[PDB]
Amino acid sequence: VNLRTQKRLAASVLGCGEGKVWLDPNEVSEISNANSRQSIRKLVADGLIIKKPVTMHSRSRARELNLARRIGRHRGFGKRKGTADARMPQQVLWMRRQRVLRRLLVKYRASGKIDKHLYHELYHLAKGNTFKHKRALVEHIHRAKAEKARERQIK
Amino acid sequence: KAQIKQALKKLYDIDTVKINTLIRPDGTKKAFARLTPDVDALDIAATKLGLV
Amino acid sequence: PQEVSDIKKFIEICRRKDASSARIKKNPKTQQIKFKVRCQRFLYTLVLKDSDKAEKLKQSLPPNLQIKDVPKRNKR
Amino acid sequence: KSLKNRAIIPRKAVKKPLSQLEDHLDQLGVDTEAIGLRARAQTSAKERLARSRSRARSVAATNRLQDGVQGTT
Amino acid sequence: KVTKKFIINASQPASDKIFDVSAFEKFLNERIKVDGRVGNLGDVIKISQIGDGKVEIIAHNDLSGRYLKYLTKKFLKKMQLRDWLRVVATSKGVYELKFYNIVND
Amino acid sequence: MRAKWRKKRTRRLKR
Amino acid sequence: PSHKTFRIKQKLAKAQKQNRPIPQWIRLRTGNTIRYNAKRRHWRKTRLGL
RNA sequence: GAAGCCAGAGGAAACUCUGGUGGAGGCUCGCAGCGGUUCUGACGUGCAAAUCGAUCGUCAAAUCUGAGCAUGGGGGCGAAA
RNA sequence: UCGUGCCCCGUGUGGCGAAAGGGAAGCCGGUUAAUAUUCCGGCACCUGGAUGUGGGUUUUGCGCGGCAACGCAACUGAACGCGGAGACGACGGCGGGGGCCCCGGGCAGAGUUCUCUUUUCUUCUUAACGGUCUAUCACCCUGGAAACAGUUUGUCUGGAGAUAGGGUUUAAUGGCCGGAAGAGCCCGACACUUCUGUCGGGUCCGGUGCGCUCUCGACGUCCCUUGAAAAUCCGCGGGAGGGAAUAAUUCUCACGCCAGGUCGUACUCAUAACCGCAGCAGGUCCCCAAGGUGAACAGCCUCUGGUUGAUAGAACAAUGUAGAUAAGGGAAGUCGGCAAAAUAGAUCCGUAACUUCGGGAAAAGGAUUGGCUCUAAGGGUUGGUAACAACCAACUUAGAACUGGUACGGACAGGGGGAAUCUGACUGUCUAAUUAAAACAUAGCAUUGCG
Repeated sequence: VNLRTQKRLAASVLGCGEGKVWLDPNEVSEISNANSRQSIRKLVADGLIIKKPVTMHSRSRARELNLARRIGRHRGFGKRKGTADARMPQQVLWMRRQRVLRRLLVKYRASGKIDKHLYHELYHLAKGNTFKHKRALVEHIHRAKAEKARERQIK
Repeated sequence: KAQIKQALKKLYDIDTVKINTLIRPDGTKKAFARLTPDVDALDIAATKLGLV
Repeated sequence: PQEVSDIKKFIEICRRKDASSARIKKNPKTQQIKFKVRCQRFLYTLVLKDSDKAEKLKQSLPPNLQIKDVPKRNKR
Repeated sequence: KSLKNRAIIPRKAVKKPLSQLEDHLDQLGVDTEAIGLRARAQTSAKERLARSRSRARSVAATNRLQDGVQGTT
Repeated sequence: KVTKKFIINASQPASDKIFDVSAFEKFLNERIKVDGRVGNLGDVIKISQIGDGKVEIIAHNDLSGRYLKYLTKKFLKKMQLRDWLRVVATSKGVYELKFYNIVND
Repeated sequence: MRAKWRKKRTRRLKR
Repeated sequence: PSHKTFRIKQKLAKAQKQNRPIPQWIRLRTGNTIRYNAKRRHWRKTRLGL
């Protein structure tokens, strides 16, 4: 009783690997008499041939590890294998900061809080690395507006 | 294929919609001639081709 | 495949000589009905909302153009 | 359970043994003969061409090794 | 507010007195958890019995039929009927308990 | 366009 | 290869038709000296040399 | 971390300094690939008429590589043994 | 009638040569024991040839509109010319799109269930071909800008016309629609000696990104290196001819008719289908490339998919091969520290002589690294001191307390370092099968011959 052909045909019919095909060991004679794909489909319908479910692979532990690192665990100096630039590129950080600062300057110019000359000056300062972040840029804008208002009041 | 369809028409009064051809591994040629829907391949094989 | 958005254009396509078959697809989950006519080059379809205009158009097709409602399962 | 190397076959794909079901329900204490599992438990040219196809698949048409001699001796 | 009806029909094992409907209702009462910790049935979740081995659950929150099937399988595992009883969604929001297929021997 | 297609058109006219 | 010339395929066709043992009625002829096919070829024994 | 570029502090200017940006180099560590330094290495009628293990050189190029073609022995080809 | 004659152009006049170059056109589902982008079903496309209908143009003969970029279903075009496509390097970052990976909810199914786990896992798909609305660059109109402005991660653009406002367009693997749910997939209930199936339900809605892969686009760098050709196709210049109302039409518009020949197509592509004398641990050109740890297609473990094949059983002597440990001393061993051990990731402090000023340099020498609970910082969208509200989002960085300890880059992974001398400038190359080197080559230098 050889069922290599039957296992290959059942794998082709069920659309799975040959390691996922289950042949009923109590009807090996009936499976042997099944010699075509139609007979294989009839045995699948009758339940003599079953596709086994997939071997278990869970991502649970990866999910609690992701949540723990999101909270801030497993981030110490003994958990790092790459350089600081390798984990987080400072060029990428500078690109994100420049895009944030330019977006804020464009929004302020569109809203009308600053004019074109102050916009150009702050654009070149942000390019020349005067501002670390958006809060610093907003504080400098407010301080420049306040000193301009003081100069206008003096004049 | 053009010669094959003429040969079939002259021999068995067979009209074919299309003909596929292959060359077998032993060196001969095998031809699959698909008939018109108005004729029956079972009837033709039973009467003329003798293939029962 | 082509979609026609005009009833009279679908009627003229049905009166065209090349039209060999017409069929009706009823979608109840969407509430629509599709009239599909098979010409030589293109399959022309008209989409309608479910109404009595579908049966009026069914009457409006020529009787020589044979029409079928599609089954639930496309058995061979 | 052997979930490390393989998945468990679903229970709906395996027929349950009658005596094993009766035994488990008998440990559970229900009156099996009273509740009745016995009834619930389960146990022409076309013809000529079909015969020709069956014969063609079963027996080879010719035997070039042994078609030259006919007597059994 | 939205209202959801779930039916758990154990008519055949209840008539066979294999599955205890009152014990299953109790199991639902101290196993259904609302807002992350148990004992929040309140007015949101209502479990009652009609008869003929049927339990109805009224849900005003997003209580799922998958969760009710999960709790039914947990109760079957507790009462050692997991290998012999099966929960099948025969209809929309209706889960039937039934025997697995049996062969004579 | 191409000479073959133009020849086809003028042959259609000639026929 | 799968890509093959018609001449090559014709010669492999002749090789396939030549790959056979002798008929058994050859051995019972009177004065027969042939006992086996002495030019039999196998795909893993000797090459066709094409 | 080279040119180029931005900002700030000076300097009459030229330029000086600082912080950035940038991403060059027959640059470098190193995986594949390519090669073949060392071992009282394995093997020595071997798996092998040159193989196997660890280790080592190189790795953005004078890098590796296929197919088609060219050069044919008193010849070719040779970063030259 | 034509097979006979008359002209016109004449500079030029062959073939072979790539299953990885250029190139006309096919996708999906199903089917066999073995073939399938080839068979079957559905739905298309290309080329060549004829030939009608509808529509278009025309008595202002060979269209109309928009200032323009240009648009529209058509919208004459011979000789002779012009142009484009074919048709093109390597590398670097950035942006868009498809696919893959990750997260959440919902339906159905499966598993776990001592306890816990509203739980973990699986299906949730949409091809070619078309319609329609959009998509960087670029171009057009108004206007004339220094108190220079716009703007990229990267400094370019602008009186040779910027910002701004309004548009036109190359480009889809983008949204919707047709194809097309009737398919495929998942689940359930009956029938079922076979023959064989039959009937229901669903196939949904979101998010995220220095992620992987492919492709497209705008940039930038390098060259004493500038990174194929031809077949084929198209537009233009030109105006030769042909052209209307017994209607005409030489319309690149839509629909309609016919045909598409020959040859290959199985299988392996390798620890058994090739070569090596073999079913030989060797050699042999490519495409796809999941999850976790981690900087990482490193090493280790797992999913899909494949194997469990390489003579077996018993015992544990010497000597071996491979892997290890060893008190005290620490090279006393040996020709010779051969071999092994020792160092190693990341953060921080710090780093000498010499030097062609570029390096040396990871010089050297030191301080730290687990787990848990927290804090702080770094953002996006929408909405008239908005310096405010609402909603949403993921990864880094710093600081603090507590706590286990023999050890915290807990396995894996992974520089020993320094003082000198000779030597070749360096990167590179060679004696396939005993020598990789002060050998060869190299840049630089010099000389010679030749108008």
